[PDB]
Amino acid sequence: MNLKKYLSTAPVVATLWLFLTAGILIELNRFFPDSLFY
Amino acid sequence: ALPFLSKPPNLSPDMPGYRGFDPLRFSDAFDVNWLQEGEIKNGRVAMLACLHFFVTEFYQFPFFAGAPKLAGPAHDYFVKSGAMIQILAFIGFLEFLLHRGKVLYSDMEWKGRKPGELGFNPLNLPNDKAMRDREVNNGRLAMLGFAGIIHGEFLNGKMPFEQITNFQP
Amino acid sequence: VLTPCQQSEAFHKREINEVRTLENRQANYEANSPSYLALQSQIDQVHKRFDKYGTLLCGQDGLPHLITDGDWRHAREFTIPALLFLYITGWIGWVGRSYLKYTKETKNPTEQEIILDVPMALKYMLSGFLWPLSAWQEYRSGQLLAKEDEITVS
Amino acid sequence: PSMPFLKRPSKLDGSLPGGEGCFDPLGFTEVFSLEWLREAEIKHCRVAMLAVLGVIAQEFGTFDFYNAKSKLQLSPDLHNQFVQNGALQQILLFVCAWEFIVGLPALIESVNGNREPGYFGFDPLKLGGTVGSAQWKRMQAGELRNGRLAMIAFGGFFHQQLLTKQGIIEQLAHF
Amino acid sequence: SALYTHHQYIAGLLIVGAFAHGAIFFIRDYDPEQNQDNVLARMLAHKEAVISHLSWVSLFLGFHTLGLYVHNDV
Amino acid sequence: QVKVVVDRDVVPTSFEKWAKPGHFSRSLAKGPKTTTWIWNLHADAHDFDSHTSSLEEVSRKIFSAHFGQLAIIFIWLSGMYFHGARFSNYVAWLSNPTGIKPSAQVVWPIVGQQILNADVGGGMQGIQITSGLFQLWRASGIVNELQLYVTALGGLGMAGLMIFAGWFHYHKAAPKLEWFQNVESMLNHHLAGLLGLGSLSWAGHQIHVSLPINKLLDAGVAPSSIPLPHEFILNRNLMAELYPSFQQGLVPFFTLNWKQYSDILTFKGGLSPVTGGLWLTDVAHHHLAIAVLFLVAGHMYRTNWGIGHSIKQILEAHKGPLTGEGHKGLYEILTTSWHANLAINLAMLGSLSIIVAHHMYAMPPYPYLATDYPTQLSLFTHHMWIGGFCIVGAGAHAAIYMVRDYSPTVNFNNVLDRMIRHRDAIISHLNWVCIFLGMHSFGLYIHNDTMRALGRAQDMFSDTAIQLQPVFAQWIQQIHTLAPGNTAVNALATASYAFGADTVTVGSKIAMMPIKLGTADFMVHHIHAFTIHVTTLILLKGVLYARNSRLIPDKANLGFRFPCDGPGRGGTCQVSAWDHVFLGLFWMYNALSIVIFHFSWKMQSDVWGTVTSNGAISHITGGNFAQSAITINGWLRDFLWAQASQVIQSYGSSLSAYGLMFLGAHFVWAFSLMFLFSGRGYWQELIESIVWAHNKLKVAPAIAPRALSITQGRAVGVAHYLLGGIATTWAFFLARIIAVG
Ligand code: CLA
Ligand code: CLA
Ligand code: CLA
Ligand code: CLA
Ligand SMILES: CC1=C(/C=C/C(C)=C/C=C/C(C)=C/C=C/C=C(C)/C=C/C=C(C)/C=C/C2=C[C@H](C)[C@H](O)CC2(C)C)C(C)(C)C[C@@H](O)C1
Ligand SMILES: CC1=C(/C=C/C(C)=C/C=C/C(C)=C/C=C/C=C(C)/C=C/C=C(C)/C=C/C2=C(C)CCCC2(C)C)C(C)(C)CCC1
Ligand SMILES: CC1=C(C/C=C(\C)CCC[C@H](C)CCC[C@H](C)CCCC(C)C)C(=O)c2ccccc2C1=O
Repeated sequence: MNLKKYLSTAPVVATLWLFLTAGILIELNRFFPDSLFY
Repeated sequence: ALPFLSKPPNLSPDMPGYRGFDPLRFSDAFDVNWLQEGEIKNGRVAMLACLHFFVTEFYQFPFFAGAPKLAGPAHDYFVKSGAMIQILAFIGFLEFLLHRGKVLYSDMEWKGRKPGELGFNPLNLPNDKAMRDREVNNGRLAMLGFAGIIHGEFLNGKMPFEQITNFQP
Repeated sequence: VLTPCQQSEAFHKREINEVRTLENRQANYEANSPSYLALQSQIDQVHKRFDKYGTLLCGQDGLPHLITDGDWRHAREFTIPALLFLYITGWIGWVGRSYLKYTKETKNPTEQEIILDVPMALKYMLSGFLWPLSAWQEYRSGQLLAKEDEITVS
Repeated sequence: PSMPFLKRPSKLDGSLPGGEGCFDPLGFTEVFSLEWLREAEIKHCRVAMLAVLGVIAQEFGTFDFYNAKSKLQLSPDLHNQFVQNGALQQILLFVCAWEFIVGLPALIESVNGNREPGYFGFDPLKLGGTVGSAQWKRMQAGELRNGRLAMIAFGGFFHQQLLTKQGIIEQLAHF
Repeated sequence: SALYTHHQYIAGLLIVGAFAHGAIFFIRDYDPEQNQDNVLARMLAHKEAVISHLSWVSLFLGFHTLGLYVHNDV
Repeated sequence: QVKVVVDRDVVPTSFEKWAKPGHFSRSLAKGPKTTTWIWNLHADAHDFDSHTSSLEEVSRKIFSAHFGQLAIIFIWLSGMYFHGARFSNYVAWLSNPTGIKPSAQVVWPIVGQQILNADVGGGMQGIQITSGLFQLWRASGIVNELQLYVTALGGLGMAGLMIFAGWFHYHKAAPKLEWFQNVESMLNHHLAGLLGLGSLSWAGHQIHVSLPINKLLDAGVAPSSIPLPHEFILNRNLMAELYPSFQQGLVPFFTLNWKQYSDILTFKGGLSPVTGGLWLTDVAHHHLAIAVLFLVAGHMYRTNWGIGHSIKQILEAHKGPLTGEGHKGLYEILTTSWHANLAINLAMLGSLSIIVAHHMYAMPPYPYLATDYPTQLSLFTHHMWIGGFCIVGAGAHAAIYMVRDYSPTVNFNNVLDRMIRHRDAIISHLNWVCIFLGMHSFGLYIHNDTMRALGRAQDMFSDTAIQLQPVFAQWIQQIHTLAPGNTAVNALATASYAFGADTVTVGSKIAMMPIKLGTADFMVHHIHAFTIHVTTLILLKGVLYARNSRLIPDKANLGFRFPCDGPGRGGTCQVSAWDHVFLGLFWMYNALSIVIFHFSWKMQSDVWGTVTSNGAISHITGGNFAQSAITINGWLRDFLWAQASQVIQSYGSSLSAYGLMFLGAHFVWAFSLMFLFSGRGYWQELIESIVWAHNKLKVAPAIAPRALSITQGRAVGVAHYLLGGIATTWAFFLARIIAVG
């Protein structure tokens, strides 16, 4: 019940989100490596 | 509906398409009416999209394409051919008139009891009855098998329609 | 002088140098080694890496330079990721502004920035997509800016 | 004591389906809150019954088209004949649906204490699917005991390898 | 190579003198009643926008030199 | 008396208080009206002696937090055994250790960073280990990957026992204070149970695992014909061939015919010239000596049976006349406050870690450890820096005891506060010793610097010039040359080859060479005496002036982390007992930076390197110390400039990550300085001038954006000065010696 309220705090959301955008960049740089165009 | 007592979320049972199913409680925190309108709109545009993957037969090839039943880089074929930007313009010219508030969670246009805009119904034999209840399933099945077409283009890659008779890997 | 990059000679010398120099590590392993397969995929990631720079401008160094004039012959270098990037941080800036002008009027605004209302947070996270004509329609409404806020002496 | 054992009279349990008694000799139900352990017991017993019927039913010799088994363990031939078909990946992935989709909030019903932590509904039976008092408890004890004997009996069905290296049918053809 | 570096370090010293005596002017020498809503009093009015935008361009160049040198160096 | 009194079901284990950040402090659960609430959320997160004065609740919190620390350590060691199992070339390294460079971590193939995968042999590449785990495992006798997977699995199992342990000891069985202040039993079980049975059972491992296995590897057998360690205990016939003393069983042990165990256990010393490490016969015999000697040592504390001491009747009997009261009071000091115990245990733990560093360069205890020099280097270096920081924590937590938990009633005329009665005479003579050693440790370098710069090299302090041959170190070093025949009578070789006989060459690589100490090494030792006395000056000034200085006569009222008092007294910035710890961290970086720069350059000139035929000698720098350590141009040229050549030219190669951890660690170093020099009275209204630019656009943050506080704003300057400055030397060291060793 209050566990999601812990998962709504500043650092936990910042790691579940920057982990996600970091995953967007790392998974988007294995699939499309050396992207200097566009 | 879902048997292990996990079913009193933020949702409502009289909502159309209801069969009592939110295990991961996405109805919490995500504006159940907006999730409903996203389900309806995803079902209708996936419905038309798998209707394109149904009417990929020889009919209606008017002078521009000449590439029958490709389903993969046909998207790239009309990125190359142009006028795919233009259909974003036309759809934009629809979505000025359709929703009229057009912002995703900020200021959802909830006025007319149903996620359906302006009453696009020129035939108008049914109104917003329990036909709504049988629209959503005809979207939901139109979602999943739509994926089942494109994944048939992904790893099978053979043909959309030519899995059904006796054709198995 | 900005030569077109596909025919610069010293550029192709960097091709020979990195393929062959990376191939000097390939002279250690057998044909079925996973390391050797990784250097097969790596040599693929060098020839593709250099053939996909065919429309840049590598000058006298053989190193692909850029252009930031918006010449429209080099718009794919800078101005297209410029518009793309300003869209992404106009998204982020608009989401942050809309979320703060939500939680400025709540019960406990101090608690709202520690513990994000993931309901209303992931409301605005997505809802800030059409921020050019949402900031342009809030700016005409006299709501984007402010007036008579805090200041020091004079 | 309440246990039919040495001594620990009703440490925390005593009304659970132990028809022969509540066993509990070691301090787990001392501090583990017992609902977690009950969901784990029932889930392990279901999957172990599936395991032992898997081993026996495969040892009755059935393949669509594969190699000779000679075993239902020892990963390359059996298991990585199946993985290199690209085949077990989905039979893991649908269970990766099942546990995260209908087992995780089910486990949240095993958080609050409002479940009777087995109970994924699921009685497709007429004349014998009693959800009430008698047959639910005395049949849930049947799932429980046959699942426990499935756990140990699957333990022996794994561990007959060193002096055997053969099938368990071939173990029945040996003494 | 010594004359250039000489006049550049002396150049920076004398700019920093110009601003240091700028702050001495605004403390021990400034009268905003003879400078009633003057150009100087206007400067002290919008000094918040001045410092916010200097901090903006300095932040932008500091993420776009150091970003590109650490990019090129990685 | 002694008994176990434990509260059960103390704290509920709900997630409810996770939703209240800052639940723990009643001074902090107000909610953030400023951003300084954020950072004070973390600096007060382990002020366990500042949540509530009730020592029971504090002591439950800490003793349960220890299991969290051991949980992270078992996750870490299980990580090392699994990275040794799955990812490493350890099975390939075990074939030929002198050729294959050790590597575990195999970098994921994304853009470029696959070039960090160094082709270290073993048919598999990856970034090279310098932690020396493989040398610990060959000494352990780990043969194939299965024991690394199993020991990693047991590492996770012990990590689960520590998580469930600390959970079990804060919440649903947590002890009373009467359990905690049972210190005769705590020593009585750590001296005997932890350390005693640890060394005894480890002697069991070394005798029944490592001695047969590292006899078979000393013979050169590949790890396939080696049987399991396991398979040596099922029958003695696999060990009676290796050591015939196993045939007699334990009968010569219980008949005290311990001459018969000369095969298993001996006193040789030196180094095994095949493996380059210690003789594991000596090491197993050694752990039996710690075993019997610590198990004897445990039983000096009376607990229940009226047999043994108490600490009280020991300390009260040392009532010497120059102290007057004697140690009357310290058993009430050290059994009520935890910061005092943390000061002692951190001081002795850190100094033990330095002792660990020295005893690992000069007596390399693992096989093939001194043949791969980076693992030889960095295991010296790393145990220096935790060997350093843990001393400053002493100077922290001896200060905190003087601020928080000091009490003049219990502490009246004893050995403690009679120091504080003459703390001016303490700090004044530390002050004199610091200036005397500074002149006579660094003025010699300015002197030889000028005399070499003025051309008059006859007037230097070189070998050829005015010599300053360290008389005492050469003399007692010669006593250690004359050890194994004269005084260590039953020895065979010396205590080390850093003292005595000819060097040890293992695979054309120099294990240990007799270190000569002449007239440059002298002056570096007076550096070390100097920069040890300065940190002792700051960290005794931070404890004796922790509470009531003659400048500020109430620091106990102000606290420990107060920044200052104000501009009065002409300014009292940076005056607290915390601030001396702030300075002791910089001088820690100094003192250990020149300890390791003394190490990594004298042992590239006088020990390490390779050998050729006919016993010829070739160091890495080639004897370039005693002619060049005497100046600073020789120091900065010949070491910090010349040894950079294998760090700076590392781009395009596999060392290039160090070339990234060399530049960026300069960055962070200089990025520290912004926090050190400036202050929050600038940054606060620079920030508030930016808060104007947010109030204009209604992007005003609800948590009000203050600048950092003063003690934070300097603490972050230390914590970047040390990460930046330490990681420069880290990447410089490992980028230097991997390119050679
Ligand atoms: C709520 C999001 C938000 C928005 C819209 C802005 C907007 C602005 N900031 Mg900024 N800022 C933010 C957060 C934000 N800031 C945070 C969190 C910090 C602390 C790191 C700063 C620190 C900061 C400084 C120091 C300065 C600005 C300045 C500015 C202005 C110039 C644009 C610029 O360079 O940005 C600057 C951007 C950064 C420094 C980094 C980006 C900030 C974060 C990481 C991105 C936003 C994500 C945010 C956390 C999302 C929260 C909402 C979400 C959880 C729902 C502009 C009005 C400058 C100014 O006054 O110019 C007029 C200036 O000098 N900002
Ligand atoms: C290496 C040394 C160093 C660096 C990098 C800086 C950098 C900066 N100083 Mg500065 N300063 C320094 C030394 C340094 N200083 C010293 C010695 C002094 C004398 C005390 C000052 C005095 C000073 C003043 C008086 C002022 C500054 C200001 C600034 C900022 C200028 C705006 C800008 O370029 O933003 C660009 C930002 C950067 C260059 C930051 C670096 C980017 C980082 C490393 C990336 C983010 C973190 C990264 C992801 C790593 C994560 C860490 C990990 C633990 C997770 C910038 C942060 C001014 C300011 O606030 O401007 C707005 C200002 O008024 N400085
Ligand atoms: C002979 C028995 C014994 C042993 C082996 C230990 C061992 C230890 N104690 Mg300990 N202790 C003991 C008796 C013992 N204690 C008694 C009798 C008291 C009361 C006076 C205490 C009070 C005490 C305190 C207050 C603290 C410790 C701490 C520690 C740990 C130090 C960290 C370390 O060395 O890491 C090396 C780690 C290991 C060698 C792992 C050893 C773990 C195995 C499983 C042995 C543990 C035995 C355990 C006591 C059995 C519990 C019995 C229970 C089931 C009935 C270490 C695990 C400190 C700590 O970190 O807390 C955990 C700490 O703060 N002890
Ligand atoms: C390179 C920079 C530098 C230097 C030289 C010093 C030097 C010193 N610090 Mg120090 N310090 C420094 C940086 C430096 N610090 C930094 C960065 C910090 C930040 C944390 C500190 C923090 C610090 C603390 C906290 C303390 C010191 C103390 C001391 C003194 C120790 C006693 C000693 O060595 O006397 C010998 C002097 C020298 C070695 C300096 C060179 C003098 C030469 C050898 C002889 C004189 C030259 C010449 C003949 C002069 C006459 C000619 C001229 C008049 C024309 C010493 C003067 C301690 C102190 O004040 O009292 C002991 C003390 O408590 N320092
Ligand atoms: C129940 C559920 C479903 C059913 C789901 C499944 C199909 C139910 C079936 C469950 C079976 C799998 C239960 C398994 C029980 C345990 C097995 C039988 C173990 C047997 C081992 C015994 C024989 C001992 C074996 C010694 C093991 C030892 C190692 C030596 O080698 C010797 C040897 C072989 C004697 C429906 C759909 C059918 C109906 C629904 O209403 C609900
Ligand atoms: C190229 C060219 C050109 C251009 C140029 C220009 C013109 C430029 C501009 C620029 C400039 C010309 C600028 C200026 C600069 C200056 C400065 C540098 C200033 C600043 C100031 C100072 C530094 C100080 C300040 C102050 C204060 C603070 C206070 C009081 C006031 C005062 C002002 C004193 C021309 C046109 C000629 C022509 C052609 C060529
Ligand atoms: C720069 C500086 C500051 C300013 C430092 C600012 C206030 C902190 C900047 C770092 C914070 C953490 C940035 C906040 C970003 C948030 C984490 C949210 C961003 C989103 C993601 C990164 C999560 C001081 O407050 C200070 C105080 C005393 C002496 C010197 C100094 C000093 O030199």
